[PDB]
Amino acid sequence: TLSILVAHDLQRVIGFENQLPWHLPNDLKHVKKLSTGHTLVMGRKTFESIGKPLPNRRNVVLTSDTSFNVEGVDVIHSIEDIYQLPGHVFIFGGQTLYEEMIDKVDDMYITVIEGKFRGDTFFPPYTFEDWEVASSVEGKLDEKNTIPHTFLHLIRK
Ligand SMILES: NC(=O)c1ccc[n+]([C@@H]2O[C@H](COP(=O)([O-])OP(=O)(O)OC[C@H]3O[C@@H](n4cnc5c(N)ncnc54)[C@H](OP(=O)(O)O)[C@@H]3O)[C@@H](O)[C@H]2O)c1
Repeated sequence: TLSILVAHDLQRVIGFENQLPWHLPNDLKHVKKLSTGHTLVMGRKTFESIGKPLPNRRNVVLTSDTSFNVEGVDVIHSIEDIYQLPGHVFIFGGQTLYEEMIDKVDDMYITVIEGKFRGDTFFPPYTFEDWEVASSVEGKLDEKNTIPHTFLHLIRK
């Protein structure tokens, strides 16, 4: 299975200055829950913002840099390499990867951040006439999770 994994705001912002525009612990837990034991594919900029591989899952970074060799990280140099990765593969950003993969994935795990943030990177436009809502679940708000958010699982119609 090939899945997009992303959080975007009401205007599809996903990033600002190579970081998430929001602080939302519960979404990071959501990402951790979904991707643990599986594979995360990320563009080079996204990986460098994280800085180290996320524990307990396969970390795959897409880059043109043939000198890239990071302990705990598997490198790939083309989109086509993604299709060789066994198991459940999550496309985990950034903008370039989402743009390259949105027409190819089976489904998408999208956290809609119900706010308007300043962004410099965006998730590409999509329509629900192409995607069925398999589930839609409101995130719980608390002390440390203060922005309304909704967990969507969308499956290509
Ligand atoms: N909101 C979310 O759920 C979420 C999740 C992850 C990331 N993000 C955000 O996304 C933003 C980064 O997005 P971005 O588009 O600027 O960068 P990116 O997608 O993370 O990285 C772009 C780089 O990926 C490599 N790449 C992409 N496609 C390639 C291809 N077909 N062949 C070879 N290399 C390829 C290239 O690396 P080289 O230049 O080294 O060749 C390219 O410069 C950050 O702000 C981050 O916070 C948001």
